Amino acid sequence: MQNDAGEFVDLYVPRKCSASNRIIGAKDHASIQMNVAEVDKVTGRFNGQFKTYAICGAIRRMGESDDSILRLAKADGIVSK
Amino acid sequence: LDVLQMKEEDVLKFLAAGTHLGGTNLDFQMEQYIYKRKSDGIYIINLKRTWEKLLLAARAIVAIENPADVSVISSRNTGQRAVLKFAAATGATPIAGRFTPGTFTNQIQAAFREPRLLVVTDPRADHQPLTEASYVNLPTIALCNTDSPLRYVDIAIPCNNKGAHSVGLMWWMLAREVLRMRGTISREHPWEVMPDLYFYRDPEEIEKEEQAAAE
Amino acid sequence: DKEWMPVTKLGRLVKDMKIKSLEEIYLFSLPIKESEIIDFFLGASLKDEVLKIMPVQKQTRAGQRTRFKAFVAIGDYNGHVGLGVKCSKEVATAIRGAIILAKLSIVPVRRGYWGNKIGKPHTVPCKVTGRCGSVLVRLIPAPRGTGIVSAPVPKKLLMMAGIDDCYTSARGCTATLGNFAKATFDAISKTYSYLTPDLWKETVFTKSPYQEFTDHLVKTHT
Amino acid sequence: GRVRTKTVKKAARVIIEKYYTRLGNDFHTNKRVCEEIAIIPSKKLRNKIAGYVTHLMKRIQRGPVRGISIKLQEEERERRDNYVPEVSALDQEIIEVDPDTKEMLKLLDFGSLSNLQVTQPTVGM
Amino acid sequence: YVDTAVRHVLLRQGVLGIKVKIMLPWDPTGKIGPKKPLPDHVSIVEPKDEILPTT
Amino acid sequence: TKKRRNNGRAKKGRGHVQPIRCTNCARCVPKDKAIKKFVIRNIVEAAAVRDISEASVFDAYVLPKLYVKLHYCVSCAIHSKVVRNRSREARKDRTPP
Amino acid sequence: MRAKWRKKRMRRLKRKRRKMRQRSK
Amino acid sequence: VRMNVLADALKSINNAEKRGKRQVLIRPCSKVIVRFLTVMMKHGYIGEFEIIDDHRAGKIVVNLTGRLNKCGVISPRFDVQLKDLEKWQNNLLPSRQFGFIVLTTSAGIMDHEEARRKHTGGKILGFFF
RNA sequence: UUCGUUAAAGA
RNA sequence: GAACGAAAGUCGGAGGUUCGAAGACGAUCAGAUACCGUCGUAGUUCCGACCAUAAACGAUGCCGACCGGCGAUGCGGCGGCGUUAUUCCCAUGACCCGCCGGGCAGCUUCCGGGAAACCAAAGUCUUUGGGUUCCGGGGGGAGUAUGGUUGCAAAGCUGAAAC
Ligand SMILES: [Mg+2]
Ligand SMILES: [Mg+2]
Ligand SMILES: [Mg+2]
Ligand SMILES: [Mg+2]
Ligand SMILES: [Mg+2]
Ligand SMILES: [Mg+2]
Ligand SMILES: [Mg+2]
Ligand SMILES: [Mg+2]
Ligand SMILES: [Mg+2]
Ligand SMILES: [Mg+2]
Ligand SMILES: [Mg+2]
Ligand SMILES: [Mg+2]
Ligand SMILES: [Mg+2]
Ligand SMILES: [Zn+2]
Repeated sequence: MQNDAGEFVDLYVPRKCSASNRIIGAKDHASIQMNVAEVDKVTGRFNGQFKTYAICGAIRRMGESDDSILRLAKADGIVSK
Repeated sequence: LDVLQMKEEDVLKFLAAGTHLGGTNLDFQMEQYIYKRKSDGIYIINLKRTWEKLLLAARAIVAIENPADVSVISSRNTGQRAVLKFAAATGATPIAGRFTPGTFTNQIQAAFREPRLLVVTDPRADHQPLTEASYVNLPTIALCNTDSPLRYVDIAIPCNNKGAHSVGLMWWMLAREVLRMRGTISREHPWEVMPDLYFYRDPEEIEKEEQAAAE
Repeated sequence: DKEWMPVTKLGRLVKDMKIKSLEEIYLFSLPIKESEIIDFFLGASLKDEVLKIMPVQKQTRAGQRTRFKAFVAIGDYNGHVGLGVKCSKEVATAIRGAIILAKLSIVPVRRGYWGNKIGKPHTVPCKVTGRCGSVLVRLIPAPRGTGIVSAPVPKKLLMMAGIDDCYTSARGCTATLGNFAKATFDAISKTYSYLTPDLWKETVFTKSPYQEFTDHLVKTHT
Repeated sequence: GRVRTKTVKKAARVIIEKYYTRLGNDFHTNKRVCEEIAIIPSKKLRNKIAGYVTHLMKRIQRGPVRGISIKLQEEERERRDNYVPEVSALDQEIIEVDPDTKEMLKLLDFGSLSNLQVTQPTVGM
Repeated sequence: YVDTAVRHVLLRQGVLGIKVKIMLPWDPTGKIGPKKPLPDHVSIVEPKDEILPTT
Repeated sequence: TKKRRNNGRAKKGRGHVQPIRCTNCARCVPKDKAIKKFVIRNIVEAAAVRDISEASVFDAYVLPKLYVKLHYCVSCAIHSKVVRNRSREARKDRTPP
Repeated sequence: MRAKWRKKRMRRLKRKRRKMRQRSK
Repeated sequence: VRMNVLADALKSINNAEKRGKRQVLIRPCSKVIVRFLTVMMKHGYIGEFEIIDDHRAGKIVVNLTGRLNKCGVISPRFDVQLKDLEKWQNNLLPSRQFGFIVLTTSAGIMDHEEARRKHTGGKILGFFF
């Protein structure tokens, strides 16, 4: 949140979900920050570089997370062709 | 990619354990994992989309920093044998038997952990860690079947968790890929022991019978 | 002057001085368990008030058995308030239990403007609602210097929340404080849960404190 | 009559958990062993604890106990774990299951070594 | 085990009966507590056996 | 409030069910509501089967039966030890073994 | 007293008052 | 039977937003609906949308964002004069800075922000935020 | 198989 | 405004087995005229006319759209070198698997509602508006009196006020 002076007045910018683009609440204890790391070339070396997939509570309870992780990583190109 | 592809030894071990066959009932989120129905009720799960979820489960487990932050839970005896030899081998903390519900919730009990990742065997037999995930904020990897619910589940690996050989093959090959990602075993190196430890052992009737037949 | 008795790993990060602010905990929505954590992060959050201590009964063969149900609303005036409900057979025991449960149930309060972006936010960002029982509480943004036109209990709760100007609309049994104060609590808790039009872009996705200071947690656990 | 208190059974389980090799199958010896290794003032409580200790000894001599296991039974379970033969890890290289997985091996590129031709009716369930 | 005192307090409303009972801790060596252990409490020892079997 | 979803009987599509008389109290109850069981009794008590088999003309060439549509109501069946009361979680059950 | 028999006795009282009106119009 | 097809579309939009889906199937088509979704596109609450041109009546599929809170149709389409929009501002929009109301101006389907610059006013289709 | 009724408050 | 409208009841014609309002007795109780037993009138039966009420219940208005799943069932339609039925390839029959449409329904669920019971509707409701009809304004008085209207009658519709 900005004013006319242009200052950052907001306390914290919460996690927007990667499934349904919904704001994860501060008391939403059913949320998760999935973490999947990158894989190197033919030699197959582990990297410290990783990508974070925020999945919120109602998606996790309805079960849309299982389809959502694969349909999000398919746009990345890391799960399949 | 190009090294994470399945090979002939891998598909020979999958068809030997018989993980291509599943249950008879369907689920509304297993349609993308099933391939085609078959007569006599038993349905067919494809192998490539199982290998990809095994790969993502291995990526999730190797993405941890403290190996004590990964808990492995199974309540049925077809998985309790595999958990103790799985998690004590490479990178996790095992617990089996009775779950003692309320384990990850209250802090008056000395049996309290803060896992940053969870791998369970059967969701229907392990509904209680799925319930307690909502207070600890942990991900969940589950060896699911064609008739298992997918509440509080992040990675679902479609399989048959009834037969012990498929369960032991999946724990074996999951630890195999975890160790090849961590760097203990190279890619052009087979595993040193045959996984029956991970599968099952029938107790002392036919075990001592086979021992007396071998001696 | 007592030892914190290291447990639960979040306060162990706090005593290892790895989480600089409670805003960093509310970014990731980690479950707070002990009440010493926000006492360590906030020293001026001791401003509280007991709202109503009412007796409840349990009919037994020997007679009616009483126990007192205490309500305590806590909060610093910067926008971090909480509510606590505790029933116990002793007065001061129920009061201390409600204080500790309010320290547990503290939430952040989002503050917005009436429509002119000068500075020092004084109101809720939009018209939000809260429901507990049949009690529908609607919080509506107000102009600058308007005040809190409400019942005295959520007036004190919003005065602790820092919402200096607000309009309220209550439907239902407003007479029951155990539902009306919790409906006001839900209404001020949904302020961050509302999808607001200054959060368009994808967030930074900063690292977890567990990932950032795993090795300190390893050397303090083993 | 032997519907013993939880503290009595808990003390006897602590005895049989800590010290097993000092105990035998005789009551008059096991009572003196338990009073050498523990402190019980009441002689009736001595007899009660020692009787349940002899009962646990007669249970362990027959089979395992779900409540507690000794280090020797733990080593026997570890032996039954790591006793690893090589008989049924991988079978012979003749495996036939399904025409559906035959079509899987035809479409998705793999070996498809053995023959696959079986016909089944629709009498499932 | 339980020191029990029953005393009176004379106030303007009348008399007030106070009953204070305190259970004593078990101290075998010293005059702080009694020397008799509790009949419900069973005392055990630490494990003793160690290394060096045959050869 | 409503104690059950079925409201006692099984009338859901139709609007009227012809009543059938009870056995003990002889009260007209609709047949989707009355306790309608099918008792299958041997006509001979099991200790007299041996007596009639020893005193029979044929060498065990007849075995008669008795099939009766027993038709109680819910007012008399609870008194007559059939449809005893259960729990709220126990009202969602099926036929007993 | 049941509402059924209360309504029936008020109905009988209505019939009695109607016969009273017909007797003395 | 079949009337207020813009409300018939926005009920499906609302239930798909509350469920958390990706795209909606909408069986009617109106120029009202196309210009309404065009205003929503121009504000950026929804995304790209494709209209299967059936010979009888097409089908609109809208790629959602996960962004909408509430969208609906005021039923009788009230005739709103200027210096009376502030009642609907205080009644419908959750704040002063947020949300918009689709006015049916004489020069076309316009917006709450566009109407005070065009100086036309008119009827109201609905609101969205 | 038959077996009716016990005012008003006052915790 | 109009057509049907259970049972009971009313007016004619026919008959009358069982049950049976009222009624007469026999019992138990302090007392029964009641629950129990015996007999039995109107009725319960059919064809003509009237009455229009019920816990007439899904205690839940009608039409349209959306929003999870599972296994079955009733009726059509479609697909499946499967099995069993005539004489035989050619058509219908019975069983097994799946889909479609509307129908009575069942189980789980944090989809959401509601005070809860509970509900795939009682959801899409303070983030309040798809179209439309009838009804509630604390409880009694009271669905009562007086009006009006329909009916052979019992009665039905509309319907207060004082307190
Ligand atoms: Mg009140
Ligand atoms: Mg009742
Ligand atoms: Mg009916
Ligand atoms: Mg009397
Ligand atoms: Mg009739
Ligand atoms: Mg006649
Ligand atoms: Mg009689
Ligand atoms: Mg008779
Ligand atoms: Mg008569
Ligand atoms: Mg009526
Ligand atoms: Mg109607
Ligand atoms: Mg059919
Ligand atoms: Mg045909
Ligand atoms: Zn009966």
